[PDB]
Amino acid sequence: MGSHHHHHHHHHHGSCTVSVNGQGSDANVYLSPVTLTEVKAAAADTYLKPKSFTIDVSNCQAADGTKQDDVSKLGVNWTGGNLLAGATSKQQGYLANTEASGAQNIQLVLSTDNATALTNKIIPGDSTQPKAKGDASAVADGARFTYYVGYATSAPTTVTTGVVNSYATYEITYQGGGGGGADTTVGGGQVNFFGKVTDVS
Repeated sequence: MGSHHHHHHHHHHGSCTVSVNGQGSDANVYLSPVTLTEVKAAAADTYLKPKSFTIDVSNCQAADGTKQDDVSKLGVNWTGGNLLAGATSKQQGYLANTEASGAQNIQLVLSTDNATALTNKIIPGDSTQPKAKGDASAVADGARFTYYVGYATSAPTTVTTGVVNSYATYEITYQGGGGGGADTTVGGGQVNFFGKVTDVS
């Protein structure tokens, strides 16, 4: 209780390394598939077989090139991506297709747990977004963050087949819930997704 109202300085940060799933700070990654029936038989906006992902972040330093100790204050924030046009509250957090010949009502999602509980889905523009939470042991002097992907759609009764390819964009931030309160951009990175249906026509 008390302290930290005068005689303090909390951050000075300039840059970091980020690495997605065994790539660099820019990453392509193949998505988890569905069967011809599993896509139409999945329920509207429900959970299914995700894919599990990690961001390694290192060399976290000042504008002066000096590397630091802030390994509990750090966390990922999602800035944007190829998001769903005309989305409603249930459909918020959804990634649309770049394939013109691909699937229509089928999207990707961002979430914290995903495998039985996808309903904790994440939106880039929303202040309710949780930051991903770093493991200081999993990197030499920085920390490692965790996230997931799965499907969603409003209408399985209107679902199409093919491919669905997309992307999301991120930044690294300081102490506070996502971008909430005072902040500084510690780093950032870029991840591209590549999904499809099995045995396609």
